[PDB]
Amino acid sequence: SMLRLQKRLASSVLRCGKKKVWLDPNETNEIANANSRQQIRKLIKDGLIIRKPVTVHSRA
Amino acid sequence: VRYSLDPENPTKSCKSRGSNLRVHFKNTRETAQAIKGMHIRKATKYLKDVTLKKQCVPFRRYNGGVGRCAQAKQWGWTQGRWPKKSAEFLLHMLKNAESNAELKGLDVDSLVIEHIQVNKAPKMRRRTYRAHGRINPYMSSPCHIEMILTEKE
Amino acid sequence: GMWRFYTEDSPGLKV
Amino acid sequence: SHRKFSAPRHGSLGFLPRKRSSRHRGKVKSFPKDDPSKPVHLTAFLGYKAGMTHIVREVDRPGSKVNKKEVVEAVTIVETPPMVVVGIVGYVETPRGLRTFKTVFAEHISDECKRRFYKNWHKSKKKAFTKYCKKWQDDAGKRQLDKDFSSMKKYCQVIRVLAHTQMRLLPLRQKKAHLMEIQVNGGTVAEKLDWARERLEQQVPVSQVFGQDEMIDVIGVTKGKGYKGVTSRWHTKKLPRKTHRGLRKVACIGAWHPARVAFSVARAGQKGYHHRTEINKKIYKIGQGYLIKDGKLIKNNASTDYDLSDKSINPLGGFVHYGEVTNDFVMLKGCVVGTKKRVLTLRKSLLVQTKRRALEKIDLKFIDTTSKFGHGRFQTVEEKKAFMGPLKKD
Amino acid sequence: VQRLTYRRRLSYNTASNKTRLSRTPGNRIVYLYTKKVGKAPKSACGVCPGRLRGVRA
RNA sequence: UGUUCACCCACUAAUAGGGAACGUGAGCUGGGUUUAGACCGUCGUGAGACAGGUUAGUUUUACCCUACUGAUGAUGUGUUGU
RNA sequence: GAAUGGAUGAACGAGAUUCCCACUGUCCCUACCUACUAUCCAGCGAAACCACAGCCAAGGGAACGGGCUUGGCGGAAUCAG
RNA sequence: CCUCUGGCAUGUUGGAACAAUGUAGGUAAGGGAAGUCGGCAAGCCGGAUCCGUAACUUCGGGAUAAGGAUUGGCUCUAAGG
RNA sequence: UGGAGCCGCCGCAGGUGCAGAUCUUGGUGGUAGUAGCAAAUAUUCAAACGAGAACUUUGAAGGCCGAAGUGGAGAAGGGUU
Ligand SMILES: [Mg+2]
Ligand SMILES: [Mg+2]
Ligand SMILES: [Mg+2]
Ligand SMILES: [Mg+2]
Ligand SMILES: [Mg+2]
Ligand SMILES: [Mg+2]
Ligand SMILES: [Mg+2]
Ligand SMILES: [Mg+2]
Ligand SMILES: [Mg+2]
Ligand SMILES: [Mg+2]
Ligand SMILES: [Mg+2]
Ligand SMILES: [Mg+2]
Ligand SMILES: [Mg+2]
Ligand SMILES: [Mg+2]
Ligand SMILES: [Mg+2]
Ligand SMILES: [Mg+2]
Ligand SMILES: [Mg+2]
Ligand SMILES: [Mg+2]
Ligand SMILES: [Mg+2]
Ligand SMILES: [Mg+2]
Ligand SMILES: [Mg+2]
Ligand SMILES: [Mg+2]
Ligand SMILES: [Mg+2]
Ligand SMILES: [Mg+2]
Ligand SMILES: [Mg+2]
Ligand SMILES: [Mg+2]
Ligand SMILES: [Mg+2]
Ligand SMILES: [Mg+2]
Ligand SMILES: [Mg+2]
Ligand SMILES: [Mg+2]
Ligand SMILES: [Zn+2]
Repeated sequence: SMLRLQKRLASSVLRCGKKKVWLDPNETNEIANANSRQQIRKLIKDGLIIRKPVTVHSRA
Repeated sequence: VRYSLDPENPTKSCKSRGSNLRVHFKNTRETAQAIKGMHIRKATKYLKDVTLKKQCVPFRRYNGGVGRCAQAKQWGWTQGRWPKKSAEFLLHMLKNAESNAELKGLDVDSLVIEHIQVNKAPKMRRRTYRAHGRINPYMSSPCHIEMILTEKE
Repeated sequence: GMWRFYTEDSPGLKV
Repeated sequence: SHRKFSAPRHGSLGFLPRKRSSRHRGKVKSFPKDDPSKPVHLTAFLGYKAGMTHIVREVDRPGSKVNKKEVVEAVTIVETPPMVVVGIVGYVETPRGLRTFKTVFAEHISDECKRRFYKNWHKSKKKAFTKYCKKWQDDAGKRQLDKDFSSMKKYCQVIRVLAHTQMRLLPLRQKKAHLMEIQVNGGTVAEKLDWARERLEQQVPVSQVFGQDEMIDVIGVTKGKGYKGVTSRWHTKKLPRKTHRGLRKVACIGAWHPARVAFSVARAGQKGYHHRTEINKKIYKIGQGYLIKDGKLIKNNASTDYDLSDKSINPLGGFVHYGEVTNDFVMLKGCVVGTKKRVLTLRKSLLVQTKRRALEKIDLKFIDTTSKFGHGRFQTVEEKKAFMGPLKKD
Repeated sequence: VQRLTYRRRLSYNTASNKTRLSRTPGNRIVYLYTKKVGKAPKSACGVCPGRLRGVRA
């Protein structure tokens, strides 16, 4: 429905951008009733919200 | 309330109006003239064509700058447009008239849109900022619409 | 009202 | 004050309302005067601009620096399959003008032709001339026809034949054949009318109408170029770089005091798709179409007495934005009006032609057939195959 | 690269607002504000230009 | 040469003369006149002046009517096409 | 015309001129291409200006008329310019 | 000029066309300032290395004066701690 | 139509009669569905929510800002944004 709050918090929990936050688009409803962080920290451990890897910039 | 032009036989004539609607008076006016005197089941069809640009609404009076279109030849006119909001609003009005005819107990598919009338409604206003620190109006011109169907078949 | 002309433009100048 | 430095004016006033031509097929505005003495003939034909190419020829104007020298010369091909006469039509002289008096149509008329009478054919039931053709098979109708011709024989002066193209035979997209009135010029009206009556429902090829090395006048609509500014449409001066409100304009429309802009001032509008009547286009070569006796005779087109190959006037990869000229064609010197595929009215000259250039007999020595669709370098495919040899697609 | 911010409301780089980098246990570079450099006392005699020995500057 | 005007070169068949709000700035340009800055000369006690010279100096608006250019259309002919 | 400074003068100048070399669509003489507009549509939506208005020729007239006189004439509604 | 970290949704809208005028970019045969008040505008020039550098001069400059040549990729060699 | 006061005659009294004042205050037209919503490259596909999606959100792709940032923090000013 609307996951701008979740994406903000997620990023503050991860200590990444929110470029890097990934929310599973299948399991949206679960994410939408996450409101607090530590609800979000639970979701991170389950693998619904994830930190994406860095965009590779080779030096080679 | 009192409508302008009360019907000939109220027994078998349904009514509707919509006051103070945010719809361009001029556009609405013209699409109401096009629709006037149709059979209701034609009229709904026509307005839906106007929504999809399969039939136009000729702009006869308020026609300044309005473009020409092939679709207007039907009407015997060169100007024409596809005012989508105006259709959308007096599709709802028809819907409500059809509702009322059904409530009154009239043959819905005998109803000819006998009388329809778009009147100017009191203007809204918001402002537009212009060159050299002037502030002009940028006003909406909304309308009241009102209409009368009648069993004729 | 509209700006129109500058103060030292003085449109229809006929000295 | 007077204009300082004189210059002649831009564009002609003898060509204006520079507007979009109401017709598409160019009208023969005036057919030649029938001297009732020489034998009957059609005056005009109706062709299609297929394209352009070179020619080469020895030239025979004594005195010139180009006498007995080979020159090259641009030509238009005009694919002109034979015309079917479907009607005749009598005109009567009046002080008002030249009233049309009686139109007799033929019995059978092709769908090529019928097409023209409807704006939509797909939709129509194709009922045109249905009740008309009934007339040709009964006593009352056949008697009514015979009286109508006899009335035309009595009262009419000018007789034009209604002919139409054989759209069937062209590579074009359209099937809707062009009709056209063509003036019969020749002997007495009766003799003229009997000839047309004989030609009804019959083909009329080009070579009947025109001969070779004949000056003709091409009549057609110009290649249309939309709305165009005054600098394109009238070739006025461009104003210099600095001009604040644009420079592809005319600066002074008009003086103050005839306080109206004149019709003689240059304004922007429709450029092209005008009706135009060019004159003195010499037919270099009337060509024969493809035909069969056992196999194809493709040679008879672009082969000459000095080349003797097996070419067609079709260049490699066809004429561009057109097709294969399979039918009989004329070959005019120079350009002609209009775009490719454009229907084109040819008309015998309005003019007694007795100039040294207008009586020159043309023997072509070489017709170029190299591709136009890019810089072509081989005349024919068989020549290319020899030069290149085998390719990987073998 | 980890860019960083001042830790106080004093934005302007001043004599007061001198800093240094420090990596923490948390594995982040952070600013610590530095104390000013103290000077050893000069001699009363007023001719010997060097500053005194055996005194914490 | 800001010039109109003028003169000279060159070509030409000829390099005739004029008008249109000294045609034509919501067509341009702004070189010149003709604001404000400044320089020189002459004049003025002076502020300042100079059909005396010099240099630097904002060129607005059209979507209204008409006109013209092109573009759809209009009344008539029963309708429609040719 | 002489510190109301005269005469000079390297270096410097978004200062004022003149010529030459190079270079060029400045021009002969214009053409084509691209983007954003203008264009048409949906939605939204101002202003200035406005005696009435809005086809001309000539006349006379406050001595250059849309209106008056005498002639020419006049055909809905509009679009881009 | 291109990229990662981080950040945005093209700056108060969209769609369909690709006319004239424009605004902003380009390119032009042959000529080369004939254009114009006036080379305005644009174009030439441009980096580095190696040569080479006039008048005049306050002897500092002028000076990147002017005018030339070279420049890529690859495989080696030599020289510097 | 409206729903609570008003007039004739004789006298008296006046802040007593509007077309104008580039009049004052308020309202409404034509212009006009017109000018316009063109600075800074850019969007596309799917799903979700939802009465309703060109614009919200999630995912995927393509792009830009390109550490003198369209990033991360403050000062003044704002004052709950
Ligand atoms: Mg504004
Ligand atoms: Mg302001
Ligand atoms: Mg003259
Ligand atoms: Mg300018
Ligand atoms: Mg070609
Ligand atoms: Mg302090
Ligand atoms: Mg004048
Ligand atoms: Mg003017
Ligand atoms: Mg001007
Ligand atoms: Mg000046
Ligand atoms: Mg001055
Ligand atoms: Mg417009
Ligand atoms: Mg003196
Ligand atoms: Mg002096
Ligand atoms: Mg007037
Ligand atoms: Mg953009
Ligand atoms: Mg956007
Ligand atoms: Mg913004
Ligand atoms: Mg060139
Ligand atoms: Mg000149
Ligand atoms: Mg010159
Ligand atoms: Mg320059
Ligand atoms: Mg020098
Ligand atoms: Mg009461
Ligand atoms: Mg009182
Ligand atoms: Mg009043
Ligand atoms: Mg618009
Ligand atoms: Mg960039
Ligand atoms: Mg922040
Ligand atoms: Mg910031
Ligand atoms: Zn001491």
